[PDB]
Amino acid sequence: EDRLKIDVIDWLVFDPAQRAEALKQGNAIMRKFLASKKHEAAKEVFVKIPQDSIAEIYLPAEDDNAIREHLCIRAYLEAHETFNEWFKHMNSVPQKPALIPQPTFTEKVAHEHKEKKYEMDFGIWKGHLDALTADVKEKMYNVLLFVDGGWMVDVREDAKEDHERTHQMVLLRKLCLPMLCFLLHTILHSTGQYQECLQLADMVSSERHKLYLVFSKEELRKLLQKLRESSLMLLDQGLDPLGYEIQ
Amino acid sequence: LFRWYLEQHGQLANFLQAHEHLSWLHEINSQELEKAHATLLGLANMETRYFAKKKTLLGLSKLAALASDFSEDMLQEKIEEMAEQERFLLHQETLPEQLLAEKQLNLSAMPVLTA
Repeated sequence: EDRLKIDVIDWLVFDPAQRAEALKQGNAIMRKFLASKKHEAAKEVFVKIPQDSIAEIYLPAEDDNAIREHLCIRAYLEAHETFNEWFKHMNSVPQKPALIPQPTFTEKVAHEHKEKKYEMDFGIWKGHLDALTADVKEKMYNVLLFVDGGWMVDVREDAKEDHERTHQMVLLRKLCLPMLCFLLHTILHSTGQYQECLQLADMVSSERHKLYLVFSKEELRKLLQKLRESSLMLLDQGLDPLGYEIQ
Repeated sequence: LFRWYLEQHGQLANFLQAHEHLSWLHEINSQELEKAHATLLGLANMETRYFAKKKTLLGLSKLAALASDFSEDMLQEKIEEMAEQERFLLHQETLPEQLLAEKQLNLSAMPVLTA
């Protein structure tokens, strides 16, 4: 039935006079797929939506929200497109030169070089990494700290009742905000940014976002056993739990 | 213990050495959340040297308490007495970005200022 739904979009996109209904329905369809984490499904739909839809449509409470929801959804997708690239890279680290104990004088020199070339690649694989870390992070904070009212949260409050959508928007927050936090923690930990890891407890507990309400009690503790792990590595470095110099 | 701090199974001796301010750590580990909340708030209060750190500790304390098993009544007290702390802090927090480059102040590496 996947196709039935992703195909009803091209029918609504064809007629430009129904772009407001095409987007709204595109949202709904992408709300079902997100709850299943079908990101190639959600995105295959996301491209069918002409890149210039938003511009033309220009506002009923149903169109202000669907424009916001669409960008929220793009903010979410882009937060998985850049992580899978980053993650793919983290798993392609240059491998150490192989050792040939009891080497011939030939094998000694081939190895002096293979050992010197590797000490060039590992520097760039931290180079490319840093730039894929700086980018995946930004996206994770665009979703977690979504501007003007939080992620998947309507700004317009005068639409007509849509319990399906509304409760789909509360759910999407409880499936994906705990899951984006845990990823960002995994990104920060993987790159050794431990001080910042611990600063996820400010972001989450914050009264500005009230992200902690989107967490189950279990997920919290789990995030608290994740942070205590970053803390350790900060002690091993000689700093206090939170990364500040011990005077 | 004072000869371990000055300097695996070293984390079992870390489990015992985490007795004192490192408390909250072995408290999250022991699943003693309520306890972790009390000391996390206590370390937040004495905190005067670093603002960014006084802010982090409360956030942790709060996430500890929320994740713990207080009755909805007690919880409502911890988060209200807390809401106060966050209320004072928010003040130093919203300090304009014009005078903080004027006064040549460190962004985070500054102290817990008083009223």
